Amino acid sequence: KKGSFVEMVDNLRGKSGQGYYVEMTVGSPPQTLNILVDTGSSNFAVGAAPHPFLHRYYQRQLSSTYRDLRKGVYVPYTQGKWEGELGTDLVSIPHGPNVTVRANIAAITESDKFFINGSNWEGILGLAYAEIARPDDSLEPFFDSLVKQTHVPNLFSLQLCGAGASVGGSMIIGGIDHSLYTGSLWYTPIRREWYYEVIIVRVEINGQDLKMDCKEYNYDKSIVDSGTTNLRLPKKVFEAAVKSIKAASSTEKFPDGFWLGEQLVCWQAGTTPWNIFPVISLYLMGEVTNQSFRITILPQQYLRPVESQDDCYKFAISQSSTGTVMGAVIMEGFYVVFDRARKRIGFAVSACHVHDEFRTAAVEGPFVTLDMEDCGYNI
Ligand SMILES: COc1cccc(CN2C[C@@H](C(=O)N[C@@H](Cc3ccccc3)[C@H](O)CNCc3cccc(N(C)C)c3)NC2=O)c1
Ligand SMILES: [Cl-]
Ligand SMILES: [Cl-]
Ligand SMILES: [Cl-]
Ligand SMILES: [Cl-]
Ligand SMILES: [Cl-]
Repeated sequence: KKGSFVEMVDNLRGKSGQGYYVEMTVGSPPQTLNILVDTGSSNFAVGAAPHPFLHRYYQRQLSSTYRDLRKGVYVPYTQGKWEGELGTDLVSIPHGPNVTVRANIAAITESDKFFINGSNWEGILGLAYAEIARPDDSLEPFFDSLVKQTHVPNLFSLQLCGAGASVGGSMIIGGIDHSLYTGSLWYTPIRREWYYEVIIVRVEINGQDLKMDCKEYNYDKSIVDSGTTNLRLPKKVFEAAVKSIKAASSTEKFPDGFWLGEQLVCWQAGTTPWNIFPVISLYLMGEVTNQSFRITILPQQYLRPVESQDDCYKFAISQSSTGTVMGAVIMEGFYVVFDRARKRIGFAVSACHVHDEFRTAAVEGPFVTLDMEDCGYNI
């Protein structure tokens, strides 16, 4: 088995807070575009018409292999939205596996709060499941096509590396790079194939249990989404966590506006008091019954740096109304394997994650845990 994907390592770039993107080409001849890797979506969409924030776009009339599906589509995100027309064309991933597949493409022609100013990406690659793709489930997502058409295993892995202003990382398509992690890989089942839904069974702050019905941890749902920057948490859980994180960091008090992400905090260049902030742990349901494992992040993860003579950051743990979102603040600590064939998601300490001399993120297990099925929410 291949354990070294030399060509795919370091194929991701991005700017802090604006997502990670991979270079792709569409059309004949190939048109190069930077695409946002978003495991919280299932639509492959690219800018397909002029827009001030786009350095370049997809020109359908210049592609021989272009085909119009003669159908429209729009997609509402959390705050940004776009509208386009469906079609298909050949697509590639230069620094990915050497193959060219035909996939569905939403040519974006109208958008709002979508493309960012100077983001450097021009499209979005939703890697989730068909179940949530617009217009409806019959529009086969990109990864699904790539799989049926080539001999690439049904699985991709992601190592997102923060920093402390250009992020990086690698998206290994079809396999697992042993160079990207240390220790062992722990798997949590994928509850349902729509978003990448998992189940959190216990939460800890510097070792101290949050002590809540574990149903509150997955209230609505919990998903791994590289398309979200923060560690979004349900209203009730978010409340408990900030109280705890505040008690733990009490050596220094901060304006209520910090804990709300509204305002950032600063410290003399390189004197950030990391040690005063607690570590955060999430126990995920493991594969064997009554077994769970633990993933732990550091302030370096949830205190996202933001562009003086100081190092400033903003709190990256926000409240959410739609369940828990394990955003980049979570992901950046691990090498995350989206083993789709075996309906599970693996976590391992990331070999690039940002940390100081004394602490490191971690993944430990197993922990004898009972009654985990009831940690999941149902309609
Ligand atoms: C990817 O990192 C980022 C890049 C730019 C901006 C941001 C900030 N915001 C955007 C925001 C947000 O809208 N995130 C979605 C991806 C995205 C990024 C930037 C612009 C537009 C869309 C992500 O897919 C959300 N997943 C849950 C979700 C919500 C609503 C609808 C769906 N569907 C239809 C399946 C799915 N998440 C953020 O954290 C993050
Ligand atoms: Cl090897
Ligand atoms: Cl390779
Ligand atoms: Cl269609
Ligand atoms: Cl729009
Ligand atoms: Cl420190």
